[PDB]
Amino acid sequence: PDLPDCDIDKWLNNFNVPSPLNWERKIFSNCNFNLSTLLRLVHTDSFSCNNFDESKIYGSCFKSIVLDKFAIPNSRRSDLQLGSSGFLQSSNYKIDTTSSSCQLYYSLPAINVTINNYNPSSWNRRYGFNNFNLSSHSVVYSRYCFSVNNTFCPCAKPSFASSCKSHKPPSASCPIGTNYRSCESTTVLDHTDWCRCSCLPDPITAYDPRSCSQKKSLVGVGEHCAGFGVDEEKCGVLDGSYNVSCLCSTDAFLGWSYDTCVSNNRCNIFSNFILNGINSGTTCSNDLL
Amino acid sequence: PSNWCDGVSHCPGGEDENRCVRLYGPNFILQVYSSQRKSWHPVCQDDWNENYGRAACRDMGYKNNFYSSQGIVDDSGSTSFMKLNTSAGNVDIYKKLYHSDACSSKAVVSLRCIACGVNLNSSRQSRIVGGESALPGAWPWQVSLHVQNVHVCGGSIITPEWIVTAAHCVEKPLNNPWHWTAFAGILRQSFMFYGAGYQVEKVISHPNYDSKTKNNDIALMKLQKPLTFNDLVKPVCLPNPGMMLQPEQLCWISGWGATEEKGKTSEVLNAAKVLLIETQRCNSRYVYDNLITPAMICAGFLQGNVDSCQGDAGGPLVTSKNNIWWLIGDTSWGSGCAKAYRPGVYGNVMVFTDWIYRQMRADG
Repeated sequence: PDLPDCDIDKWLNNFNVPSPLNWERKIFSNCNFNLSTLLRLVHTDSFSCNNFDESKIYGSCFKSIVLDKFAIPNSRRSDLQLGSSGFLQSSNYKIDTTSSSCQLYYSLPAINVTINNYNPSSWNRRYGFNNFNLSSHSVVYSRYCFSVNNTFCPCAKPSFASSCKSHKPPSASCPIGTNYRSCESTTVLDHTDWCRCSCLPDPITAYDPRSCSQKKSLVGVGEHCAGFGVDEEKCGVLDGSYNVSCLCSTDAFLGWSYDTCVSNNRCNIFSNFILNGINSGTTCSNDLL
Repeated sequence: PSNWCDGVSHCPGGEDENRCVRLYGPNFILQVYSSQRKSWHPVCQDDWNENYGRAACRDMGYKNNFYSSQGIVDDSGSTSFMKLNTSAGNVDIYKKLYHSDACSSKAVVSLRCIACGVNLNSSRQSRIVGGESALPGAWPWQVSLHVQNVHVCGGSIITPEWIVTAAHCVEKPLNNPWHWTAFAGILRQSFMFYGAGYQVEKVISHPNYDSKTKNNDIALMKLQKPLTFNDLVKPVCLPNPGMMLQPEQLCWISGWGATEEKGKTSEVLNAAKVLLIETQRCNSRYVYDNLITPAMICAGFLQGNVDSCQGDAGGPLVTSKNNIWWLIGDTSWGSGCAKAYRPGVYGNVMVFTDWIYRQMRADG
């Protein structure tokens, strides 16, 4: 009634489609929507609702509709089943099973869609990461996520490393207010300056997690990935003084891979529908008179 | 000693190469070195009596000890077997052996020169760091060696007369057997005081032992009085070449070591389960930077919290296989106690199994 349309269809078919690492989310409110028009305008593969009725969606009023979208890899299609523990569900996006939700399977042609990859972790971009140097129509997904606090450094103290004859790690200067990397020195069998540090191999391959500063984490409902591997033995350069900055190279970041989204010259994108306030609100539906 | 089993005849009679004998496999299949083909071949059960087993165990550095001997089905896949003959009037077994394609009984000899590798049943024993109390009788081969009536290094027995341990404990000026005193079969260190000692008559050290890299770390203490075997003191069988020691295999370590680094030694004997670490995994630039010689073994957990300590040196590294315990490692040294990335480092007994026999026969 004297109030415009939701234009949900215009948002899903946008040529800019993000990745499960950086899945977007838009909130629809106080607008008119049509699921039948959405069904015919966009080529939808599957449409299943969890703990909800498909027939009651038509001509129903809600409070707000929460949407998600990200192009899906071909390898981890099996991760989207409810209750799974795949890479996408344990590190990229966890589906709200309790709430009344509907899962949308829609696709766009590959001749116009442009994929976007972004790193949501703050400390990931702080310590060297810039962007993803990936191919066209490439979807970046995270194997695991590591959660660190504000006082974490991947670079050791240069003063400590000045006396490490053997296995001297690359060193640099932390930003002020942060705590330096944990390291210790011993000596075994004529290795008078033997030096070892925590999280020495890849943090997934790190045998002792308690002494490791990086802690693995599970993604929740609405949260994003905590971080990457960010191997510390490649962060910085050798014989680095305080004039250099604690920066990790591109190859230091681990715990992620990629796969394409094409399927019969058509890129597939997963969408999740969350409905709030059934038989309430003002964003009603005009599927029935 | 070192002239034994080297492929070169030293004595004019050639007993060095004709009498090279060793066991094989977890089922103790006997082998005899063939000088004509420079290879080890098993023996047949055909026309064999226990009097020959007496001589076999005598030449195997076990003197008159002889537990049992029976025939078993061949499992090593050997193409040739030694065959005995009763037509010869001589009393030496090795001149009676000749090559044959197969035995008529389709069996090979399982030789046991000493009753070893068996202990009383024990349920809960993880007394090394992070565990619960132990029970007597589960580790009867474990003994403690004392200098001035205080503990220095542990020890394990293989015969009533011999005790094996690490060479760094017997290093100079502690190379005199008069200072050493061994106690056998006592769990509490407060009880090995009054008359329980077994003095060492002569200490044996590895000729190629080097203290800079602490490699070839082996030592053999010999007592004047042979140990009288009972339930509380039993030997452990020396492992044989040819066992497929799988990675991660559940092994047991024991000793009177400390519960933490730089701490005092434990009042009671401690023993807990650890796991094998592959040598190529350990000698990388990461774990010890090529510090592990082929005569060295890495055992324990890379995550730590279960490892040897000071005072655990000389202890046994034992595993269970076919209800028989095998002394595969000796505690040489350990970088820290119960710590990650720096597990326990053990000396490889398997490389020195023949050297032990070389010292056994010449000191019989």
